[PDB]
Amino acid sequence: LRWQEDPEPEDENLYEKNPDSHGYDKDPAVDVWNMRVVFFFGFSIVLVLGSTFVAYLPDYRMQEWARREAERLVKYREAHGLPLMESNCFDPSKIQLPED
Amino acid sequence: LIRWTCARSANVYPNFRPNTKTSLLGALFGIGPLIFWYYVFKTDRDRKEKLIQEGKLDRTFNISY
Amino acid sequence: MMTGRQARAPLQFLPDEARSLPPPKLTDPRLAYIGFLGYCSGLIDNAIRRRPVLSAGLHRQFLYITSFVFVGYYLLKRQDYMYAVRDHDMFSYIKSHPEDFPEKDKKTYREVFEEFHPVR
Amino acid sequence: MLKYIIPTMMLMPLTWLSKNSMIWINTTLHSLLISLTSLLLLNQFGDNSLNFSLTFFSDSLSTPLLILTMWLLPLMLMASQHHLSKENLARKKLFISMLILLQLFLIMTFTATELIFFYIMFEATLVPTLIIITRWGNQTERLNAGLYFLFYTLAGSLPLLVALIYIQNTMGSLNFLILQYWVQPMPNSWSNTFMWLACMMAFMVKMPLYGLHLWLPKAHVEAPIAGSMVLAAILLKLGGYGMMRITLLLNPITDFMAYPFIMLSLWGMIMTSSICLRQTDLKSLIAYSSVSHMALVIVAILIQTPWSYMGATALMIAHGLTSSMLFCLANSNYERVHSRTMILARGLQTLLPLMAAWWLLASLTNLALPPSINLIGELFVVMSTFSWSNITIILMGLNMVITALYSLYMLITTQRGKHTHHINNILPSFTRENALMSLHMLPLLLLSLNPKIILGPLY
Amino acid sequence: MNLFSSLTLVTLILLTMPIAAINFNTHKFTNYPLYVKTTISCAFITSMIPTMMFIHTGQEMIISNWHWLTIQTLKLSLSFKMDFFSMMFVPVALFVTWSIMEFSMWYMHSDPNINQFFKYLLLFLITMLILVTANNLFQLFIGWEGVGIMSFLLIGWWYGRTDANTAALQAILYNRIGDIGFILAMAWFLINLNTWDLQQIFMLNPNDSNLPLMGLILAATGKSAQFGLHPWLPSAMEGPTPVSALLHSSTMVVAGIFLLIRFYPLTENNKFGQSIMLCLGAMTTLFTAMCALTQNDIKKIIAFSTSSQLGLMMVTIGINQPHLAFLHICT
Amino acid sequence: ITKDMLPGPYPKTPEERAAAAKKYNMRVEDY
Amino acid sequence: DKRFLKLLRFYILLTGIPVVIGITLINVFIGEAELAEIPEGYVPEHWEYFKHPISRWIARTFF
Amino acid sequence: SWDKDVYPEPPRRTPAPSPQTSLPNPITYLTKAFDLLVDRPVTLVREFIERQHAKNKYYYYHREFRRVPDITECHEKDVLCMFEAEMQWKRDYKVDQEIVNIIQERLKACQQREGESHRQNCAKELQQFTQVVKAYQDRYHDLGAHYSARKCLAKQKQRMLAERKATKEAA
Amino acid sequence: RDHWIHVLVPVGFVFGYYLDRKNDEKLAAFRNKSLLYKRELKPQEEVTWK
Ligand SMILES: CCCCCCCCCCCCCCCCCC(=O)OC[C@H](COP(=O)([O-])OCC(O)COP(=O)([O-])OC[C@@H](COC(=O)CCCCCCCCCCCCCCCCC)OC(=O)CCCCCCCCCCCCCCCCC)OC(=O)CCCCCCCCCCCCCCCCC
Ligand SMILES: CCCCCCCCCCCCCCCCCC(=O)OC[C@H](COP(=O)([O-])OC[C@H](O)COP(=O)([O-])OC[C@H](COC(=O)CCCCCCCCCCCCCCCCC)OC(=O)CCCCCCCCCCCCCCCCC)OC(=O)CCCCCCCCCCCCCCCCC
Ligand SMILES: CCCCCCCCCCCCCCCCCC(=O)OC[C@H](COP(=O)([O-])OCC[N+](C)(C)C)OC(=O)CCCCCCCCCCCCCCCCC
Ligand SMILES: CCCCCCCCCCCCCCCCCC(=O)OC[C@H](COP(=O)([O-])OCC[N+](C)(C)C)OC(=O)CCCCCCCCCCCCCCCCC
Ligand SMILES: CCCCCCCCCCCCCCCCCC(=O)OC[C@H](COP(=O)([O-])OCC[N+](C)(C)C)OC(=O)CCCCCCCCCCCCCCCCC
Repeated sequence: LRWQEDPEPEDENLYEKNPDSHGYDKDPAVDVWNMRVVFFFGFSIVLVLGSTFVAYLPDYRMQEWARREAERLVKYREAHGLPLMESNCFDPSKIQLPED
Repeated sequence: LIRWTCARSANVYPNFRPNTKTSLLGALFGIGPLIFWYYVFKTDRDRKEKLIQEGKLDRTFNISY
Repeated sequence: MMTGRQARAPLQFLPDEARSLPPPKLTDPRLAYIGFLGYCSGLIDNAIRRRPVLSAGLHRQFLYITSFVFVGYYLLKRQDYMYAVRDHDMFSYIKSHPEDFPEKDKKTYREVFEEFHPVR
Repeated sequence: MLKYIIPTMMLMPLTWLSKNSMIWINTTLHSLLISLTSLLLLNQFGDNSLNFSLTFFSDSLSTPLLILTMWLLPLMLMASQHHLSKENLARKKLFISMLILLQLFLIMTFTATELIFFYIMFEATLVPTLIIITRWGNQTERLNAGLYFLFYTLAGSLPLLVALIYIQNTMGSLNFLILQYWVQPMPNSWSNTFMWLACMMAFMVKMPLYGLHLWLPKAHVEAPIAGSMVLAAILLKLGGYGMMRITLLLNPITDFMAYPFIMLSLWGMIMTSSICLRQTDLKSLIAYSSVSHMALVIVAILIQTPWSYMGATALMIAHGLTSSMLFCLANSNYERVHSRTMILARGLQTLLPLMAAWWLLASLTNLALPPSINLIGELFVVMSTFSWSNITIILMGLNMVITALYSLYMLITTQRGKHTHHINNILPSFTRENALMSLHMLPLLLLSLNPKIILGPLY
Repeated sequence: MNLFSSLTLVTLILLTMPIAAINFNTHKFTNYPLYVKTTISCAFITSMIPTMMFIHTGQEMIISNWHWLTIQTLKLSLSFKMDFFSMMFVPVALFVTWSIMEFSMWYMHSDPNINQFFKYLLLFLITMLILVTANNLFQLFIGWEGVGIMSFLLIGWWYGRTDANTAALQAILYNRIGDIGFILAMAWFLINLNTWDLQQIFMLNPNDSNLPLMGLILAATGKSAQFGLHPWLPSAMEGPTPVSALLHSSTMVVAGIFLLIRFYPLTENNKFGQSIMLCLGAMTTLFTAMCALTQNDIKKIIAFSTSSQLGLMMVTIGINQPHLAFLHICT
Repeated sequence: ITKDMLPGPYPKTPEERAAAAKKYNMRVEDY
Repeated sequence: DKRFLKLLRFYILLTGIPVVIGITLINVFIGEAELAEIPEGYVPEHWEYFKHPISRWIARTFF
Repeated sequence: SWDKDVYPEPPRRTPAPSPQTSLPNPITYLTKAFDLLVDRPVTLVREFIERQHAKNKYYYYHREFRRVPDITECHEKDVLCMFEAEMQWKRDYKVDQEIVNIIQERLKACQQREGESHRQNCAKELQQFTQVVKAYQDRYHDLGAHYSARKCLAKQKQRMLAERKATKEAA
Repeated sequence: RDHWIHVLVPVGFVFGYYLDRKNDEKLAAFRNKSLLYKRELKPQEEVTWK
């Protein structure tokens, strides 16, 4: 024969001793307070107020500013006859070149 | 069913023997496509870079990449 | 490396010029970490003798914390002293050998030419 | 970042001093409070990163990874409290302490300003993960799987240690903020070739690269549910985060060193997806799908265009949520039938209709249904690889067929057809399980409304 | 202006309101199918006003109302194109869907999941009007994949049947093979034109439009079940008769034809694309009508009928008559 | 489930072939 | 399943309805700001560069 | 509203309704019903809310970044100055991106508004679009995901060397 | 306190937040000294940021 071993325990059903079990614990008061903690601090706090926070971020990575600033610059240079964007990012007067 | 899944997963390597057929099939289906797609994509990108640095490829409105 | 510096006054843990250095504060985070190591030593000492881990031997846990803070304060003084000696010898050697440490001309990027490598 | 490090450390006395019926509820509550506080990282700027100190900083790459990391701990606590209900109390507290310690290593992995502190936290993440797999895994093979997970990572990463200390000696620093401004072009040589390999292969193992992926369908299968969630949702993304930090230093040599690995990924995402067509183990099917999705992130980092980095960080966040939800669904069946065989329990929509709706939504986000951020990352990587080479769309599009085919076959085998007659322990879905599914899926669908926070440093 | 765009968006939001009603339920509904049928009747009546004032003046517009996502130079906005194609196809689809759902209130009367059936059928209608009112390729891809997934869920309605799951996965397979070409088209237009919007695609008007039009033809071959990607539309008769009647006769299956009709400024200048469309449509309308001659399942015969008529639609696109093709859709 | 009901190596001796056929619940003539 | 969906909708609406009512009260009674030119010599605070009141509250309070 | 010169609109010319038939169009009846039942109550609610806005009026500002020295006049490996130059360059890159977005909005609005004669009537918008895309492509294309002011300066110097060699070999 | 354990994580937040603010005063080398943001001090003000 083989050694001294406990037999395989059965898988428990949380609905037999507690038909209103939420799956958290076998103590029903602990189970229901675990449910309320998960649903309040997960859905009522992080999801709702978190989506409110993400929805009202103060110009996340300043895109809106960059629209409005662009709305300045075009409006500055539609008038003065300047081209809307130079192809050179830096002034060629302040660039030394390697001669040849 | 347990025997089927243990054959399909766990018994594969302990009953593997490297020989002629397994080496030719593992090098044919293992690195053959790697060599193939390497030379296809390298040829396409060398052709593309050679067109771009000569001013031949129409990259006019291409400012997203 | 610095074996000749601490050889004219041998076996001094803290020399006299270490007193010219500011000592570590008693609220040093390194010293508080060593106190935490003492507290963990007290907890392991209660655990290996099967005492109640947080409750038993508060005099013993407090002597663990006290001994690690006490030893670690001097260890931090010696650490700060040796890095101070390191920088002092570095700077005196740089000052004493200007032929080896030239002041390099910092060129601006309008003159500096770098090869561009396009990602495409 | 010390406003996130100290609450994560205070979760240790919070979990060791709680009452025996209270150690799940308190940790879940306060980890949700830490995850609520994690949104203060969203103070990101168009020009500068959010640079807290000499040690810690956060740009828009690390910020979604940090919010996902701090969000995954309550979900791991919810997932792992049923199957550890019969556990000893001290071992249960040690399990929770390993998850807390892993989160503590992860949040200062992603915020390490200096790259050797990144390496130390990046390799400190092995020890809680290894202990969790080899201690609370279910089957025999967890010891072997822990060995594979350990010794692929360390064999890839101990060259990375030498490489980072070499950059430390050459440049004088491993500050990422300094190395943004002192980076030198890395010329073509054999020295720089093995420099590139030593910088990249540790993260290739972490992604995983195809061919190096053999640790993953063991380590993600032989683990408990919290281990699979943190492995497939966060720990595969350390590789992508590390590549996006380290390819700054590897130019212009990457522009031809990437060519084999791109092939290994572009063919790899064809193979591993195809492997998901013929897997019997559902957890292994989710594992090979993880390899298939992370191959796109490897390609997008190695082609190093802006659209590719945006799609790669979107696809990493989206795959984190999706694959974590899929592992939780596979556990929701495995807690009932006690076998990971996918053909065993069929027709489960006849018995669990709301859970079948969760399976449906997870499989639709798995197959990159628009406008989910799964599809946003998928589509942007496809755009950037089309700009890389116009032929790759074939290998993309064929993948986008097979990605559909295993995502619905998994839905058809598990949930559809006639149910298995001899299985009669299929309980109704507990409120904990559907709570876990909703906390996976509702953030994933809300991020479709505002995807710009998960698009990375160059939105 | 203020009437046109208002009732335009009121049609779509009115369709989305019973989805909120079925998702916010606690009770057993007092005839939710009657509620959805009344909703679609009213949506048809609402959509007839912008149709009448398009018959009056020819009033087209664009509602780019919600800025969604700017990828550095690609501004994806929630953009709705009210032109001739939307103004005619939206009331026809609403009228047909209203008839299909009053049919479904009888044909599916014994079904205990009838509210799920009307939920899925309304979600199909919402995604199809997302498809046909779209102004950029991303939102059109949303409607495209949406009608593909609602096709999956409505073919595999009796999910215990193996053949329904098999035909649904078949339909998804052929549609994703078409989606390869659709994403090829989106990729070409983004890389070469920096846009997914239809207006910039039509204004730049490229002459090297071989590859994107081949991608769009592959997308239409997937979606409209042309030759090579045809058999899923006869296989799709496994779903209920309102599924085979709304989705697989009139509304979803014309989306590939509608996609090629939508890009008529590009097909009118590509004779090679017109030749490929003409040959593929003639091949499809021959082959499916020939297969229809000997079938005995009546839904298979009518499915080969509608695939033959889709092939005829592809023919009349291929002879540079896109408006006759769209008239044949609405007919 | 136990080890000698799991799949094993390739059978060569006829008693090993018969033990395999008994393991997979089929005849030796059909194995 | 019905108990879960009732609890899900309840714990969403529990803070969702007061936040929607509060956002309505802010948009009606507090109100969206108006774009002005910077005066001469005046240094605006960093939260005075944002338009919505909740965004100004976030930029003043936390960021 | 917005600035009517950066987003220009041509003058609307609608024809006077000249009905030839004897049947009444339903569109005028529906226009009056929309004016009564919809436009007036929406107008009243908006006037109520706007009075509530005017009861407490406060202002937000456009942030003005003064120009700092760019990457050319920063010394090599001098992080305190080249950091400021890099932040300046990144803000300019984001703003140039939105300039391209403005010109794309102009082109698409012109195409829809002109309708069928869009190919003739939108030549100026097409020309401005081609110029601004050529400028953006010369300035920022092919830099990579690890772009910087140094990358853009190196691309500009390579382009200027190519232009100088092409000029000199043509003389 | 009957619920002393429910302040271990929030106080550990605030203290941590406190230390973050305390670190900012050690990184105040270039306060009102950068070329972008340097300006004259307004009256009743001693530092630009804290
Ligand atoms: C009601 C219950 C609703 C549900 C509650 C529970 C919801 C669940 C929990 C949610 C928890 C929070 C989650 C985070 C949300 C945070 C808020 C947020 O993100 O807001 C964003 C966004 C911006 O809000 P904001 O930044 O605060 O305001 C910006 C303004 O510049 C500044 O604001 P303003 O001052 O300019 O705005 C004024 C506005 C105040 O603004 C608000 O209240 C906006 C905040 C509402 C947020 C609601 C979000 C909840 C989700 C809504 C969507 C799902 C609803 C359920 C399903 C519906 C069907 C789909 O004033 C009014 O509301 C009054 C106007 C009333 C008009 C109607 C009646 C007029 C005639 C009356 C005649 C009778 C009386 C005459 C005499 C009167 C004498 C006094 O707000 C919205 O998007 C509001 C929702 C409605 C948008 C338009 C809807 C139509 C769009 C149609 C085309 C597009 C769709 C096409 C689809 C096609 C089919 C496929
Ligand atoms: C900022 C505020 C935002 C407010 C608005 C919310 C925005 C979206 C949030 C998520 C919405 C869906 C949530 C419910 C689904 C999961 C649970 C479920 O299945 O319940 C069934 C259950 C009703 O079924 P039942 O009969 O009781 O039992 C279920 C059956 O046993 C068996 O069930 P079944 O199979 O018969 O029914 C499942 C059916 C199955 O149908 C499908 O699977 C077909 C769906 C795909 C094709 C159609 C959609 C294609 C995309 C177009 C739509 C998006 C763009 C539209 C715009 C125009 C174009 C651009 O799905 C639905 O009925 C759901 C319709 C909506 C699906 C959304 C797309 C999911 C597909 C995968 C991702 C694709 C991209 C997502 C983009 C999201 C953008 C926001 O619904 C509920 O009890 C609802 C519970 C409350 C839900 C709250 C949702 C918001 C939570 C956020 C909280 C924090 C923020 C505060 C806002 C609160 C607002 C109230
Ligand atoms: C982030 C990385 C980690 C990921 C996991 C994180 C988990 C932890 C949770 C953290 C908090 C939550 C994070 C995500 C929040 C995302 C939500 C959010 O902020 O959204 C902002 C977006 C912001 O959009 P916006 O940018 O337009 O907002 C304008 C900006 N303000 C408000 C300042 C003027 O919110 C909305 O869009 C809200 C719009 C109203 C509500 C939605 C209406 C439409 C819903 C569908 C209707 C039906 C249509 C047809 C379909 C029919 C059915 C198929
Ligand atoms: C996942 C498992 C596989 C992991 C693979 C990891 C990467 C593969 C290559 C690793 C090579 C070793 C680390 C290289 C570090 C380079 C740092 C550096 O300064 O390089 C430039 C230096 C150059 O020297 P230098 O820089 O001092 O010289 C001065 C500069 N010049 C050249 C101008 C004079 O490279 C070297 O010194 C040698 C580099 C190659 C080293 C080969 C020995 C290791 C053999 C392969 C080990 C592979 C993994 C082992 C584990 C396998 C599984 C068990
Ligand atoms: C029952 C609830 C309804 C509301 C009841 C209470 C209010 C009563 C009536 C008054 C109306 C509410 C006040 C006015 C509304 C808000 C006005 C406003 O300026 O809002 C700010 C803005 C308007 O857009 P915006 O352009 O000003 O801001 C976008 C933000 N930036 C610029 C930073 C990008 O947001 C909204 O209005 C959000 C509404 C969204 C509605 C549609 C959602 C579709 C969801 C699909 C998601 C995925 C799409 C992917 C594809 C996109 C296309 C490619």
